[PDB]
Amino acid sequence: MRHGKKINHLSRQTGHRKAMLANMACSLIEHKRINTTVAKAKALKQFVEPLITKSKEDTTHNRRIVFAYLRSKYAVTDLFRDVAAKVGDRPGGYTRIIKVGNRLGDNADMAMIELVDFNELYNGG
Amino acid sequence: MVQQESRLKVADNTGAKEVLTIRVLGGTKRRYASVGDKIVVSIKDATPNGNVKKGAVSTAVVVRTKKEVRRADGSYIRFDDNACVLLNAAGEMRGTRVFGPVARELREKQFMKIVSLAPEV
Amino acid sequence: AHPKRKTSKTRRDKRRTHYKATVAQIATCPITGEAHLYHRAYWHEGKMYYRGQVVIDKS
Amino acid sequence: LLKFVQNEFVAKKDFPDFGAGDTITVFYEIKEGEKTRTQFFKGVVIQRRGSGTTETFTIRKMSGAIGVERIFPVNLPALQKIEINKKGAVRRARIFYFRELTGKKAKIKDKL
Amino acid sequence: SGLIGKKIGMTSIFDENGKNIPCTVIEAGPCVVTQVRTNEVDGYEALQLGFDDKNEKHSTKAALGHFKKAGTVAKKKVVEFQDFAAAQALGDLIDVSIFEEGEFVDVQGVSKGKGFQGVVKRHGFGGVGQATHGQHQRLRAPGSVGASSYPSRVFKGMRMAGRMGGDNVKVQNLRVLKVVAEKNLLVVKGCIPGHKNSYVIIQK
Amino acid sequence: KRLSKAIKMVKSPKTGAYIFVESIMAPELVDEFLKK
RNA sequence: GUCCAAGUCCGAGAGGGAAAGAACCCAGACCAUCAGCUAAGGUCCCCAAAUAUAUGCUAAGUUGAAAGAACGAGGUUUGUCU
RNA sequence: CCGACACAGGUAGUUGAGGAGAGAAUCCUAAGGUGCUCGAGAUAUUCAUGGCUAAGGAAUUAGGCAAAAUAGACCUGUAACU
RNA sequence: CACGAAUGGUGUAACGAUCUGGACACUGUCUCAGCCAUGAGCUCGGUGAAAUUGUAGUAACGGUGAAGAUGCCGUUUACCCG
RNA sequence: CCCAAGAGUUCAUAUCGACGGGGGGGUUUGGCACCUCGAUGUCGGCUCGUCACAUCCUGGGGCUGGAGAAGGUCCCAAGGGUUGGGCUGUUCGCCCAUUAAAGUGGUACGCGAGCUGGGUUCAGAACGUCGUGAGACAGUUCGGUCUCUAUCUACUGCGGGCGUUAGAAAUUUGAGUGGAUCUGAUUCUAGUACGAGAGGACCGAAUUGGACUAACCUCUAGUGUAUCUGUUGUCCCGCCAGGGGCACCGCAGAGUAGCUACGUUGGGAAGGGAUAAGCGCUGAAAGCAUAUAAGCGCGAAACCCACCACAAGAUGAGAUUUCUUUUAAGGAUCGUGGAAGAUGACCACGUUGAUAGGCUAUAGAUGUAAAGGCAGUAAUGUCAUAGUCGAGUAGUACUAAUAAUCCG
Repeated sequence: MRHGKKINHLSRQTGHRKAMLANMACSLIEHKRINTTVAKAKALKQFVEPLITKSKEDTTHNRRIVFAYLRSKYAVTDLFRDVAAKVGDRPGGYTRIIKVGNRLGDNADMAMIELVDFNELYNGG
Repeated sequence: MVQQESRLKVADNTGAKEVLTIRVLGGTKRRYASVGDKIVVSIKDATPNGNVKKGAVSTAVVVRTKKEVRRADGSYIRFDDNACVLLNAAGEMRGTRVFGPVARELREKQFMKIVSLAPEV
Repeated sequence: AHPKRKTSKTRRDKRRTHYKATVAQIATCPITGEAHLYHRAYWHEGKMYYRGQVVIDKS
Repeated sequence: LLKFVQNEFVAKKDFPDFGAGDTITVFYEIKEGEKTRTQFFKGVVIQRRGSGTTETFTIRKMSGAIGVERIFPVNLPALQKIEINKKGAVRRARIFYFRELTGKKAKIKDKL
Repeated sequence: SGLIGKKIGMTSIFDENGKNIPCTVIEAGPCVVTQVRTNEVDGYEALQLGFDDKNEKHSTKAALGHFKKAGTVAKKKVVEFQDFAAAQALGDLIDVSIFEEGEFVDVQGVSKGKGFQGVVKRHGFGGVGQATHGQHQRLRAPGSVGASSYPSRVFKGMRMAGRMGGDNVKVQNLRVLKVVAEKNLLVVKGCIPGHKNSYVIIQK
Repeated sequence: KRLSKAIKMVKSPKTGAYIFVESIMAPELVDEFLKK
């Protein structure tokens, strides 16, 4: 019974899961679009939305708070320099997820998790 | 919540310090005995001067429990030690003093003799 | 435990009736005509079309 | 609505603001054999647990050498005129260590 | 003599004479009589009540035509009650007023599902033995399921592990406390099967 | 107080004889159980 | 159950009957036939043939398969004496 | 290398660092070497290895089996018996 | 019934992964089980065995029977496949 | 069960009953050796139950050497219940404390492809005794491997196909099946009836518990590897400050949602029919008598209803309202999620959308963040009820739910 457990362990320990979620965010920040599985992308979305939300105000406290999550100054500076300037005043949902088929080794459903404000060719409708 | 093989502290001047529970009276397969319930105990300390001997079998009532017990009004009482007061062959207390406070639930069960000579209720 | 009787070619054929495969939900886009999985993107020619628009232009 | 039931079917009190660490005295309305009398309980507030109209608070005292703890719902029709003697000066929300701790040194810290 | 409600939550109030009482809020909205089944065309006297209105998009043409012979339109919960108190025709509404202060009701609801549960959590079996005195792998095993060559079969009705789940349960005479009619409240005393925002059948 | 047993006879339609139907009621409610 | 004696059967034996039974009752199978007569046992239906005839008993569903006691009783039919 | 295997086993000797430490114990790291040749979802029953449990504290069981409890340095003190 | 003095008799400080009885502390051993994490298990993609096997479209009851019936007799029950 | 010498103050049958006799059952010890030695695993205990009544309690009566209360005996009755420990491997048995009671038995002395191996029949060693000896004991003591991935049937759950005579969306009747049937204490009746006193009721009416069971998380309590805070060792972010990794979640203090009990609420209530033992009306056979032969009135936790759940594959496949009458009604694939769930299935939504996330607020958890100023020599305290989180709630399309298709 998991009547309310709104968190995906991703078949990993409590430390490995957070390490992977912090390692994927740096990649999604330095390259504005990465290719993952569907569940990992859906978890990365919920992990990275509040960070980009906090990044909309450059304070010495918010910088350290985001650093405590990202654990890399190279991603902290690249999130606070241009990602925050290009997001602007969006209400929410700074990322999009698009399925691109299945893999070959284990037949896993793939996804193309991307930033909304960095893709100028796709709108949705 | 006091059951068989439970050690209690005797709170009166009858001449006992520690006691051991043998039975929880009041029905078949009765599990526990909160404040106000009758139990069968066996004395195990028997202070030197004393009025009771070590190894005797008597009956007692639970006066203080460490388990939080609920009232009808929605309040709770929780003491810090499991205590009991010995009783006569009939429904009467043997002794003339009670140490420490008692529970008010010991008043709805007609234990006026025990409740009328305690420091606090 | 161990089977007491050899499974007949009738009893083992009546059991392999739910062992069939499942045809995927294939759709077609009325932009480039290429077929794809429903609710999935596809690479046509150096690009990625999803819902009539272009997501990636790697040409 | 649950919020409509809560603030309409339970009479709210007017007790002062206290929390963990405070020393208070609660006057309730003990009933007896066809006669009701007020009784006071003076002790340190250990914790305050709840959200609204169902919240309770636990208060502990030492009746001689035996510790006595009591849990009171705040909106009890018997609670009357809660008084406050000391105040706070703690570092927790629930001071549970105060139960397994006695003596002259672990009474309370004063608030400045 | 019958209504449909929705379980809102659970709280605790105090009686007018001291003691605390746990209570459950049932937003028993105004139900509408949909179809009156008589003893001449069907074979028994009863009437259907609809509770929560739907849209014109999710509803079926059959349901639209069925509720067009009535007042309000296709409902989310339609349930048939029997043996009412006042003879009423189609299109009538019953908000909350059928209950009083101090009466008893027989709320019925669908419990919440636990899924596939073992015998220990489903039926109440206890272990096979101790935890360390030689216990190998049967800490939560059922044990035996029958006797030897007589009868050489497992009796029907043997309590085993299966989907515990949630079925329909009645609560057998919960006492009504508040029957506020402006905002449909129906505050009763006791528990109610099912999660929050779940439909319940309150039989008077 | 004290209840009152009211035993009244009736012509049962299942046979045609005179049966007996008693019921414990209030001492002042036996008049409404004998007229029916 | 076991050990002898006088027979029969199974053993080494098909077929019919008792609902199904190696021995109980009838009866000793060279084949083929969409022919007839009978044995044991049966003729309301399952299931071939009598809801056949004449006389009396049973009220217990006794009984319609096999198999029961010491001891009770104002159940009933019938013969003699009295 | 020896074990049928690209096998959780066995295989003499030399060098074998830092912080805290008596220590080659123990925890984290140097130089160096690896991620152990099937993965992805989901987070039933159940098993294996682990964590925490209100009140009681051996009432369990053939049996305190297994767990828990004491554990370091420096001082005070330490019985019958021999 | 049926110990007994170098196939040694009687005691004995220290010792024992020895056997037996009792006490304190401690605890899920138990009253009485409850919650959580990973591996296995469950679903999907790849590779892919073995023990076992007279043929099988493989029910229950009462009975019979080489004396304890899925396969025989009578009755009852049961849509086909996982 | 039959006869009844007696015993019972006298009186065989209130109660017991010798000397003798007639049967039922197959739970003990036996008799036989009929299936199994190309294996039917044996005692005790645990879990799970199920059946018979030859009934321990609760239920209804007859007699009494039954004044009342407590008794004795017999009859009807199987719905539910029928405790925990000390000793012993024990079954059994004795004892301790309760209870309304602590039933007798069967199912391979139920159940080892369900568990343990404490006892017994493996190999080691020792004692008593027998034998010259190797060795043995219905003599005792210490130690000593319990194998297997479920094919068929039997159960507990969940699905797909087809059929119900054109097809769908809903609501239901009920041929039936399953579940629960427990009971104590106190008060009034009433210290009344009865009894010389002591003692002490029938019937009826209320209050409150024990065990069992179902639901739920408002309260209490547990967990809560989401979350918050304190702290230890070492490494890393170039350094200070501040953080992160690992050390059982490093340890320690709390903890929302969820799941649970140790918590809360409810239930076994009431009312019918035919009855068993048994109690009566009228009345003959048999001018009397007789509860029976005709006909009637009562009579139990047993049976059929009744309470709850399921139920038209009930092939005997039911009924009603509405819609469409063949690519129509409608269903499905796929996607966003769940209070649903192993997988199927179920439920809400799919742009004429609030289904999930984000964002804006908040219930709430933790406990006063970072940077700076002030006080001291410093550790530290204060400005500073703030920071972080928010599994819940509400509002907003910012992100994802296509512009396909299939069956009909």
